Amino acid sequence: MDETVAEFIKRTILKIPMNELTTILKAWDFLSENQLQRQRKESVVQHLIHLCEEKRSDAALLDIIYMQFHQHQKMKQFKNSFKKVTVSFRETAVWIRIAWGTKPNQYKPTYVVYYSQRRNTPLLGQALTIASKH
Amino acid sequence: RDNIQGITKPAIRRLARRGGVKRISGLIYEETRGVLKVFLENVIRDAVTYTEHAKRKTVTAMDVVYALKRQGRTLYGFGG
Amino acid sequence: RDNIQGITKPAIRRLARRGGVKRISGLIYEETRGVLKVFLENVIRDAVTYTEHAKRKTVTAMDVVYALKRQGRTLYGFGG
Amino acid sequence: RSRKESYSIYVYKVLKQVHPDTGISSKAMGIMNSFVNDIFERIAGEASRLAHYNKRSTITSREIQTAVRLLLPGELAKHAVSEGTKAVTKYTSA
Amino acid sequence: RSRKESYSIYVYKVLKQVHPDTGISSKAMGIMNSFVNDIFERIAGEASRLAHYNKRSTITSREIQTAVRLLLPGELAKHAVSEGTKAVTKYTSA
Amino acid sequence: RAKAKTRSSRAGLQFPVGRVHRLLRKGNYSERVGAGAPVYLAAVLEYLTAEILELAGNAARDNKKTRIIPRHLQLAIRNDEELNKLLGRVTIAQGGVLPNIQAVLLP
Amino acid sequence: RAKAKTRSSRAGLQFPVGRVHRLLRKGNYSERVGAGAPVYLAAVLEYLTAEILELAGNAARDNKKTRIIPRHLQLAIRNDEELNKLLGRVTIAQGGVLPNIQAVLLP
Amino acid sequence: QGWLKEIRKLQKSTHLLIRKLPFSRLAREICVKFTRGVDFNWQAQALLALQEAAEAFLVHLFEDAYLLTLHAGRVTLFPKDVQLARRIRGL
Amino acid sequence: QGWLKEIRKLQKSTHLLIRKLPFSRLAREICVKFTRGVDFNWQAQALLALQEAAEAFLVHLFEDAYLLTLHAGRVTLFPKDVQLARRIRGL
DNA sequence: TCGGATGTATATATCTGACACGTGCCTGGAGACTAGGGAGTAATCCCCTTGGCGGTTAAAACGCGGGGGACAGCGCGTACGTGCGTTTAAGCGGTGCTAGAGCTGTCTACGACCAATTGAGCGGCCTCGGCACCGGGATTCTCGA
DNA sequence: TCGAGAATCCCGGTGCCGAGGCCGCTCAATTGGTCGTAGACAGCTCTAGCACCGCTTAAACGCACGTACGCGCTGTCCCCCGCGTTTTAACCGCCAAGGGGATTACTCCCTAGTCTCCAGGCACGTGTCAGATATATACATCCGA
Repeated sequence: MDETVAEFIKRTILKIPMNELTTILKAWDFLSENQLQRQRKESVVQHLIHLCEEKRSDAALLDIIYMQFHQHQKMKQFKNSFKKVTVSFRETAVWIRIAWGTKPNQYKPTYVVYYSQRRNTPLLGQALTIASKH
Repeated sequence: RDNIQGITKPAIRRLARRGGVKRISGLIYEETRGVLKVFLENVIRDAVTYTEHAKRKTVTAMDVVYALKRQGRTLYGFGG
Repeated sequence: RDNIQGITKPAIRRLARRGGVKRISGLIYEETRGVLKVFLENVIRDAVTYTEHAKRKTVTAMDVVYALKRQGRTLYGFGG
Repeated sequence: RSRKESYSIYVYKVLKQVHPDTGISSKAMGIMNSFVNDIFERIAGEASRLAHYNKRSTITSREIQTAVRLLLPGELAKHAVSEGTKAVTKYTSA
Repeated sequence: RSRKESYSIYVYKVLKQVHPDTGISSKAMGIMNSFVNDIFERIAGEASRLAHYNKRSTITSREIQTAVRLLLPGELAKHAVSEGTKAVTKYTSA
Repeated sequence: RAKAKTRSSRAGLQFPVGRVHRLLRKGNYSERVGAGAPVYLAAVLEYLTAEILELAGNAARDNKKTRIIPRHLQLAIRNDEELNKLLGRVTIAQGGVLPNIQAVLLP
Repeated sequence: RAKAKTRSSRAGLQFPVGRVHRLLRKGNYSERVGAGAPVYLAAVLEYLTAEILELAGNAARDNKKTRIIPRHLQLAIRNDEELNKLLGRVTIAQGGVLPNIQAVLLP
Repeated sequence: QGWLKEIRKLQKSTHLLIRKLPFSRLAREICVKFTRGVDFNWQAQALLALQEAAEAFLVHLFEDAYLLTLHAGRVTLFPKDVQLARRIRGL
Repeated sequence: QGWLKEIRKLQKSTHLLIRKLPFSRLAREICVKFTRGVDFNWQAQALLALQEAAEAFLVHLFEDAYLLTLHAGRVTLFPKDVQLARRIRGL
């Protein structure tokens, strides 16, 4: 589980480019600020994952920022009600991301649909367009 | 609704008829699923290690043969 | 006056008592000499090949271990 | 652009040479491709050790002649020990 | 004169370190001498293949890790990789 | 400035010398490779392939087929004794087994 | 012009780095040998020897002896499960066997 | 009666016996319990490698086991006949 | 009566059982039937390698064989128990 | 226990999907030569195997007589194979999609090589002492009632 | 059960030889410095693989089945075990001789290495036919009736 949390964490850090590794990893604040204490990309994940033992659904929110720095590969209780990962919102430019759709499978491609105003595709459109009063 | 129960009773019997087995007791269907499950866990463990060494997310046929190579059961017919 | 009859009946029994064998039939003493004679012919054949490769006339301990290495029964304790 | 290779032509040449009108399936080439590589690996792998065992650094004809002397059951080996010896003298002629 | 090497002085340190009082016979060092070579054979002999398998011609620390992952059974391997990973970090510490 | 004469042709064999001689260096078996080695080796490889196909064709011939199926290899190896002593560890995909009814199951 | 500091000492290990690094080139395993390889390898070798001697001493301790005989190695490996899965093919000279009376031979 | 026909029929042919789609769901589920469970794609050629190697293991296993049935004066096979044959093989 | 004493005595110790001088005459005679029969010298350390490897093979052989004796409802071992155990091992 | 129905078999038919064979090409084997280093050959030093006796002493062969096992045979009782009507999920195609496999192209960190430069490590050398073995001897032992 | 029963194990002997430790020493390990290059790394891209749904139909599930089949059964009895005594040879030491394993200095021939041509192989391409499954008409074998 925490292994499977680390496996989503290890693959996410490896997927980002090292020309912008320190930029987007600082935007997640998954670790703390000054704790980033540069040489080898494969070795940097080997220390940061052991550095992820401090702060320990806990780490997928960094990937929703990773879709902002890579956007070419594709109340607000109107999504968490569909609990039959889960939804992982993030504030924004007045909208949010989802990174939601999964049994538990959060390392597969979850859907991404903002709102600026597989088989799960058949019902994820139903819970959205809830048409509340906002 | 279990995958290990996806190995039916006649399919197990189909294996033993090829092995020259006349008559099979009823407790075999639990043991044979147990033997098969261990035999895959000594291969899929080894096959995924090659799959994660060359940094990929897909097992190849050469990955299985390499796992069966060190296992000591060489399988021809696929090769490089 | 035969060397294969240099393996006495109690000496064969001494092996089987170490193997946890209670009671031994009488026809074993012919079979065990047969099994032992084949097991040496799959080793002394291989051990003398190393002995004749490095052009010598004397088998060493490393010659036997190399023969047992490819045979698939590694024997420690002697080494290099 | 994916310029790979195998022993596909050479098996078919040997099969045609000793059998006039006998064909082979493409699945059975995958046998013979996997067959000859496993024999090649076990022979060269074993004869690699005899150089290291006897401290020399040079795989020559003599190691293979004692590698095939070991890797086969002996009756099949009696022709194989003489087949290459028939051939290796022929190469040094021309 | 000749000169022959072993691992015996290094092992006698280890035995003294895990037990400050336990001694060992002469024959059991020959057990351990043949033991550690055979482990050194099968690890490097496997790790040489992965360089051949994935076409890079440089055995690094990573290829030893996956070979130890293959050779040792699943429970004993988990410590030795951690004992391995602890070693290289202290090596890169200075 | 002569014509390129193949060492395999000069050996009078069928298996490629020059491919084996390239593979035997790059397979990292030793440091130095003798000239007489990968010309002695190809004949050993040629004698084995000529052995098992000669049994494979007879499996094809007796089963009324001019095309060798992979099962005919399996029937060739297990019917031989000495090749079975070579290949008893190795299995064959799409091979099947011998038609082996065990003895005392009969009226 | 500094003092010769041992890489094994710099690793804080016990098994010799410099001997392994010499053997791993001359054993003809690959062409290029990484620096981090024979410092990762010696710790793996150190963890195994520290494993089996720690069982060997307990065989020595229980049999009232401060000197490890080779039989104590044999009793250590076969009483372990996982080492027996490693060394089940390998025998031991002057080892003997387990004290294994099979079950139903008793009054 | 028929079973002897069944033995000679299956020892005649060489096609696979375990059906592929349940066998595929089994192997993918075992792969989840390694590599911390992300998933892995499978070449369709590569899943046939297991389904060859699984049946060739088991068919060779029962022939070693069924000898022990006849050695025990029995004809009907038993799980005792299985685990003992696995034990003497040494793996 | 005594045989159970005999088993615990021999499984206690670890010394060799086959006497060396008949075992030496056996191995030298087999070596004559190879290399066209000249002779070969033997290191005295090297003949102990066989006498270890022969007994360790056979003692391991009977433990695999004696399981088949108890599996057959028997206690007394038989040559049928030997050759079958050799057959399932595969060598 | 013959009819006989149930299994066997060339024959044919088409249909097809694999495959044998033509072709362009292009990367790799070959030719020819160069140096230098392995390693073969030759000569030698003593190490260790070989082949003697004596003779000793446990080992082993002979032979029995005991009973414990093997085993043939037979009781029931039971679990599995065969049919068979009833689910059902595998398969196949089939379409839509894409995530990853793999390939190509720069940058550089990282190993190889080389040459000095010590000390850790290897054979002697010796001295202690742990295991080894004898029997007292203090426990802890087995079937006549 | 009882009892004496040898039997079991423990313990305090001499004592040996052998690991444990210390000693000259060398050579291989490490240090210092130089190079290229493998390989790391990021980036396109099109192949292969997952998903899904439909329709399937062959496959499986249950079950009633009787009918074989495990097996405990007891009696029989040939065939190991144990013991005991009388041959037999393995064994230790000892010795003596010596082929034969290791080492050493030797020269050169084989083999890497280079670089410079060319063509045998590879991928790719359509013809077509073995063969396979198709359906028969036809020829033999014994299953319950």
